[PDB]
Amino acid sequence: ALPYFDRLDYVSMMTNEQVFSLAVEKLLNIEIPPRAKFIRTMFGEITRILNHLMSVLSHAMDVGALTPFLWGFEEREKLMEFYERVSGARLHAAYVRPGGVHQDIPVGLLDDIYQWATQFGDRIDETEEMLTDNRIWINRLKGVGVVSAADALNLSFTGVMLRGSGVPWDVRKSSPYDAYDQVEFDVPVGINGDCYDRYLCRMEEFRQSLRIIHQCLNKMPAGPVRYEDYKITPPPRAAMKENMEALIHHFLLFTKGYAVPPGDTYTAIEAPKGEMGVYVVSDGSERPYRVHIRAPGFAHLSGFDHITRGHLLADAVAVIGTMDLVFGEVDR
Amino acid sequence: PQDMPPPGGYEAVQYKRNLPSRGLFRPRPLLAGAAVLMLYGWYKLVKGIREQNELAREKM
Amino acid sequence: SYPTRTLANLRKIGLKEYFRQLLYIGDTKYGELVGVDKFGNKFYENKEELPLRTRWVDYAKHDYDA
Amino acid sequence: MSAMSIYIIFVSIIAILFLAIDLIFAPHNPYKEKLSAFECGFHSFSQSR
Amino acid sequence: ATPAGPPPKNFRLPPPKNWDEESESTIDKVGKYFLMTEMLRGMYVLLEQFFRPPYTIYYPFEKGPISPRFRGEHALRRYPSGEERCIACKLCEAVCPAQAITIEAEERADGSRRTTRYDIDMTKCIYCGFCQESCPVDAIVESPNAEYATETREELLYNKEKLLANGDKWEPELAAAIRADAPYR
Amino acid sequence: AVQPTKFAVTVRQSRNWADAKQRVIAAYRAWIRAAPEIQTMYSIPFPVSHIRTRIRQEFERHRYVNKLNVVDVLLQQSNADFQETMNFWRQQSHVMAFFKELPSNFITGFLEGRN
Amino acid sequence: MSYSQTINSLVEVVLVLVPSLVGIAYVTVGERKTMGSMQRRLGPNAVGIYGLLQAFADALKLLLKEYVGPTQANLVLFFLGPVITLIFSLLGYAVIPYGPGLAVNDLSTGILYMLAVSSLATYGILLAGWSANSKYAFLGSLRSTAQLISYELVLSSSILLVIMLSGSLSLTVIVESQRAIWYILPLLPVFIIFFIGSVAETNRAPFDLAEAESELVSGFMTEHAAVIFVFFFLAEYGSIVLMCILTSILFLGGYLLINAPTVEGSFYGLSLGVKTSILIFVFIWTRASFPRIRFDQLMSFCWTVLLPILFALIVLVPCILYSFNIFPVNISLL
Amino acid sequence: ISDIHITRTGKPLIRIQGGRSSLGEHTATVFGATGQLGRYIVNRLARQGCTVIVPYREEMAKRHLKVSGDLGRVIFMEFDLRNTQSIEESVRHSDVVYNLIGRDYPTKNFSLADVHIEGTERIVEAVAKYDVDRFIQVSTYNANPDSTCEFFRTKGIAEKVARHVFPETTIVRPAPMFGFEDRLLLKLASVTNLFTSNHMREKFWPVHVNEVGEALERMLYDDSTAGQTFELYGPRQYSMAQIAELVDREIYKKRRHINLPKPILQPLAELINRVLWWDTGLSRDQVEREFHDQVIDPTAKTFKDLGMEPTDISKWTYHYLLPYRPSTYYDLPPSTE
Amino acid sequence: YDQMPDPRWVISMGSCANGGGYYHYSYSVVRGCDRIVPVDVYVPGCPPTSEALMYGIFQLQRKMRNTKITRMWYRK
Amino acid sequence: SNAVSITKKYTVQSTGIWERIRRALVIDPNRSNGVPLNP
Ligand SMILES: NC(=O)C1=CN([C@@H]2O[C@H](COP(=O)(O)OP(=O)(O)OC[C@H]3O[C@@H](n4cnc5c(N)ncnc54)[C@H](OP(=O)(O)O)[C@@H]3O)[C@@H](O)[C@H]2O)C=CC1
Ligand SMILES: *P(=O)(O)OCC(C)(C)[C@H](O)C(=O)NCCC(=O)NCCSC(=O)CCCCCCCCCCCCC
Ligand code: SF4
Ligand code: SF4
Repeated sequence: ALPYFDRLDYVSMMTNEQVFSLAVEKLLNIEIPPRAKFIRTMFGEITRILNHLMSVLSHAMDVGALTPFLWGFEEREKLMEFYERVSGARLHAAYVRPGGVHQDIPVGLLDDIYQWATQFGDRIDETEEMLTDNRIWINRLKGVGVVSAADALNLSFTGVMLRGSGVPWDVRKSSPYDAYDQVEFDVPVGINGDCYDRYLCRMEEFRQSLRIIHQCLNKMPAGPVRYEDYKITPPPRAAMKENMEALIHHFLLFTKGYAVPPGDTYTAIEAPKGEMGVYVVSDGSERPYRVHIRAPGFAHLSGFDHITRGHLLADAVAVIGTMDLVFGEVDR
Repeated sequence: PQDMPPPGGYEAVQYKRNLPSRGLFRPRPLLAGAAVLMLYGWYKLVKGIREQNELAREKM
Repeated sequence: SYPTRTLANLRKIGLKEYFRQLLYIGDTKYGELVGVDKFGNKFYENKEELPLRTRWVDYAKHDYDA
Repeated sequence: MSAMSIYIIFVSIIAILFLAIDLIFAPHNPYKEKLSAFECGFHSFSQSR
Repeated sequence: ATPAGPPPKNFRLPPPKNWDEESESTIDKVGKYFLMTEMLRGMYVLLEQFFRPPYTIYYPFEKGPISPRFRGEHALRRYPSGEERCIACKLCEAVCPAQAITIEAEERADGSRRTTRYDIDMTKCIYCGFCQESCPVDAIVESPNAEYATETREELLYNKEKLLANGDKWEPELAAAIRADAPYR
Repeated sequence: AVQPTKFAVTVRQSRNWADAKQRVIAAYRAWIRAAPEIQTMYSIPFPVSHIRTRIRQEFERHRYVNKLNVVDVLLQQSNADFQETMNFWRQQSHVMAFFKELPSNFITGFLEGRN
Repeated sequence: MSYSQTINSLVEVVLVLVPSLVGIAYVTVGERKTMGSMQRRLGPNAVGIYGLLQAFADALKLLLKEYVGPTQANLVLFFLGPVITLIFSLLGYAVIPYGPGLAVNDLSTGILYMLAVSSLATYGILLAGWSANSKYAFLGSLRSTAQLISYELVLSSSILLVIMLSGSLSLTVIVESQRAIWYILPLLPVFIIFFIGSVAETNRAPFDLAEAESELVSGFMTEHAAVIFVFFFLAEYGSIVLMCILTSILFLGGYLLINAPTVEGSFYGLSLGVKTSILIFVFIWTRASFPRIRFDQLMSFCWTVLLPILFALIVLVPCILYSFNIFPVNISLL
Repeated sequence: ISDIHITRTGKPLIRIQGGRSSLGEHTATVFGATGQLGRYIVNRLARQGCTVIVPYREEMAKRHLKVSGDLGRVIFMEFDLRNTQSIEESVRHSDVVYNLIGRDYPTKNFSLADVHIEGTERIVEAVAKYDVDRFIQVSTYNANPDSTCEFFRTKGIAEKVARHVFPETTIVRPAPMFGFEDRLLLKLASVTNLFTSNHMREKFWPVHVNEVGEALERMLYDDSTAGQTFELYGPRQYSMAQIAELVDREIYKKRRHINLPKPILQPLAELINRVLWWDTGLSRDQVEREFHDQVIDPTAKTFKDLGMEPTDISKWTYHYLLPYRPSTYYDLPPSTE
Repeated sequence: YDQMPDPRWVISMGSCANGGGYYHYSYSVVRGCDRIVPVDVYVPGCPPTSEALMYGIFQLQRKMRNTKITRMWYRK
Repeated sequence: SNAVSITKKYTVQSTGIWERIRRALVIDPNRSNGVPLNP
């Protein structure tokens, strides 16, 4: 079922994988190793930058600005190499799995991520250079799609849709998961709850994600990337071809699967589009009894008529892009 | 060995907002230089029309 | 391409090849041969090129296919 | 005859020659769904008149 | 909204500034308004992009970069003797998330456990690599090949004859990818 | 909140059987009143008599229901199917999927294969 | 004269239309290659050497593409509007001086002729959009009408400030008058305003409201296919160049330099084209730099910012002329 | 109709009935299927899980047919009439061969005699050569070897050639056809069809093309239809004037025609057909058919012999002519006058 | 698709549009877009790489380049 | 300003006169062009 989560918010694959991997790990009552937690937080923020490049610059394209979209898609084209180097896919990695990550990062990856990191600040500034002070950008977004703080909570808004309204709320600050409680980052919060503040909060998260990524590169520990229990995670191919208990466990994990102790859970993470959650019900068997995905954009598109009725047709275009919808997660 | 950071760690990157005000786009020099172009242009225009009206007197 | 590069590459390869390259690659590339396929395809490398452009192929067939 | 009068003629013959080519050398296969209004793929109320 | 406990220090915004409290000069404010100043900066930033190298590669003469782990089209592989490596355990058929693999096996004429049918519906596959992950003997692999687009969907229903032919053709990369990627598996 | 759409009806329970009795008549009336309007919306080439015949048969299949809580689910479905049809959210293929334009004996069924 | 009247008229029209229609094809490739450079791309480089046959493949592809006449569309008007827009856009090239009086018509009132021809061609956009009887084309046509209620007064106001200096209304005389100084120096605010209106006049970005692709699908041209679409594209890109020529005529000295007649006449032609090509670049640079404005805001910008400033210049500028004794003689001289 | 079909050669066909994933067990070849009729027979055979070989000439005009059937069901073969091998390669795996190849007007490489006689000759000779069970050749109405209209004569001689070579031929004679993309109702609603020799007063019994594709499907299952001759005509007789009256009532347009004297129009029509590359509707013989009248030849089976009752053209005018109503009258209900 | 003028082509990109892909056994998914529209070239992958799609567009243009239009009429 | 030097940013550099030209005519000479280093 894990590749299904790659295809919900399909610009934020490894983050979708994480919320499903953290729900199963909670029902498995296992503690994934420190190197996996640092890989998942670093690729969690590489994913956040990838989403924001698609989200913010698709939104600017709708308002009429074409050039920032082209610049930012070279950067994301750069970052899908990091995906395609640790997994074998540019988009649907299937990398983050309950128990850690599928394989370990290759021996040249951390240096190339740091090399990209030394120039990504300039990328944020040149897209900052065409929109933040542009008077046509300001008059297309300032005062548009305004939602109050008390209504944003009542509308099930999360993420920038909520933080735009002045509420300090981050799921990685309030319920730390993986290695987030081991890093420093700031939380962008707007004050007017409009498309302009939401744009300023997302352009700040570019800088905060790049700040987190640097700390992960510095604090990357050694050790396994898979929980060291072959009853849960697949054994190394060497061990499976060398030892009997490794072969039996490899055979059972790929035919039956592992059994998840019975129960249910709601697990939520700060996805690039908001609180992404999953409600997983467990039989005690090897197949989930119920998997429900709580998609941030489902909760956001529902409040569309609340914030848009009374604006013009162009202002509706402005509000679709600030609300950052991907319909793989909306429809599921 | 696994893929590790270098001994002392990587050096810091640039992430803080950096949009430094350049004198090419300041509203005082642009207004002033506009006024010089606009005042010189009217100077030549006064010379031109005065000459053309005199050229018109000769043709008539 | 840019004038310093295009004239420098044009000087190296000759006018006849320059027009052949404007017909298939549409670029003006110079590099050293690295080998030949079983199909006749020719491969060149030049590390003094823009990233992901240091390796390229001269396709043997006119109706070239990847 | 004057340049203006021929100028008007040539621009009109160009508007005709381009139009005539498309009216002759292009396939013309009109059917019900090809000839419907565009509404992003769903038919809606016809209320533009 | 805000955290329970003492309210955040200085969370309340300062009182609004009046028109005559904004400490910008009229000459600057009016100059910026009429001279379109911030948008001239944006125009200039495009100019220096105009004089930067482009990012473009000339596909297909140049190809973008792919890793040893890259997942392309499927191939069945052989041992150095030409014997098929596939032994019909059916593990990949079981683990498939899209049920794209159909396998039928028997004892071969010489008593060997070998497949009689081996089909991959390439229009059902999700290209996750789970099937090559599970193989006990490195038989099913995904090639580094992505350029195999076809005229019909029948051309995308691979039988054992097509998949062995793929391994017979692509073995040098399949071996070099496994060599480069095996220690991490 | 967000506005309910044009034919949106709040979901409420039937008070008594008299309530349900009057609602079902209101729903049947509203459907057969709209059959001329369905025909030109969906370019139905059949006449409106056939459309109203089908409305009657849909109501007739729930004729013999003596449970308030089953009727109210049924009054819910018709309200949503009416709202869906009148706002032109569904299209011609959906409306024509609703018009169908089993063997009648054992021996007929036997000879052709089961049916 | 030496040869026939009809032949002289014939070859002069050809020398104007044919090189302009070639020039229109290259502005379309040049814009695609210029934005790409600003976008770290290449632009067309595979349809002809360096991509120099791209516009012709686009043109030829459409003239061989099937036309559709929608059932809900008023069809005679569905074809009449693009034909009006194309003919009346291309007519504006009949008064351009490529040298002193080197125009197909050296009319005494060629500035009013250009206002009449541009206004008539926008009416084709309005008609074609309405005729389609589809929502997005209907919304496209209404924006084009709002847009002309926005920029037409702005251009007519702006040009009247140039006529106060020139005193002529003839395109050659205005250029001849600029041998004293280019009108972009004394009329610098007017040059910015006229350029802004010209971008709005051409429905170019940031004012691409009638054909906006991110708000309407293609606006007025959404039901239009094959040759009808191509008529609207040649009209738009021919309007861009014409407005860049006119801006060069009125503010940048026109053809003024920055066998023997042929060598001299060439320098005028290059000089006009160089200044036009720079302004063509500024259009493409402008589409690449800015977001689209909102149509409510364009109307308010022209009507509460631009026009109030232009009316005050219309008062101020003749007051400077009478004060310095610089009213131009309105006789024929230059 | 059953789960077992037994063919003339005696092979059994154990069928699973419904859907495009099932087993119809029949391998058909449909020559001339990219025309107007050909899709309805191909959709009927394909959507019940039968393998259909579709011999084609132009690649892009065959493409709508593949949607009819599942993967591997509709097989395209590229053929020519004067390429006997491609004809033989196309019918030799088959238990039924439909011959729907015809053309109203002569072409620079095919006369009406060349496409009807010789084309049928090759197709039937291959049917005989590989011993194909069934051969449903589609002729025209009024087909007669003694006719003087080239269309009605040449399609009348191919009828006799087919029987002389393969006596079990099911000969099918449809009337002028109406339907979607028909050259009957869509021409009367068009604006090019302005010229005319008679006053649109020739009569015929128009038949729905949908009911003719169904009729051809039933002839495959009713084996007793072999060696027979079928005239497939509609329930009423109309003139071109009565049909054109219905079209005007439906599109709300009141079309008009220019009548010409046949000694004048016929020579011109033979020039337009010889000087234009597209189907112009005008040719010397199409003018000659224009002056002829349909006769239902008795001793010929009918729709009733398939147990089918055709519907009248009037019931179908709204469905097929609505794309041609002007916007003002488009939202109106069907005429049903 | 019907509203797209001739000549027209369809590229099916991806396992879902090819044969329904990972959602082939779903109650709401068409098992391949070629149950709906005719398809000229099929690109494999989920997702096909940017270059794989370019390879399928190069197949379609190679099919255009071998498409006989005016010589087709000359055969009929 | 919170800019790090161009000389640490792991991108292809200008050199010689074109370095002098570019530092004369850009908005920030410490901004990188985004083109990675082949070695
Ligand atoms: N439709 C009617 O009103 C009536 C029809 N009929 C007969 O019914 C049959 C089917 O009718 P309909 O579908 O409407 O007819 P169409 O003309 O639409 O189709 C005729 C078919 O014959 C093929 N064909 C024609 N000439 C040749 C040739 N020289 N070589 C190869 N193939 C050729 C065409 O292929 P391609 O498209 O590639 O050219 C096409 O598929 C025809 O035989 C027709 O004469 C008889 C009476 C009335
Ligand atoms: P009289 O005392 O005989 O009263 C008759 C009724 C019917 C009220 C019964 O006596 C009665 O009370 N029976 C129980 C209630 C009942 O019949 N059904 C519950 C009503 S809901 C229902 O029947 C829904 C039917 C389907 C939806 C509506 C029909 C239209 C469907 C779509 C039409 C075409 C669209 C394209
Ligand atoms: S898992 Fe590998 S060895 Fe086993 S049956 Fe499948 S392909 Fe053969
Ligand atoms: S990679 Fe393809 S064949 Fe292998 S398990 Fe995944 S979907 Fe099945």
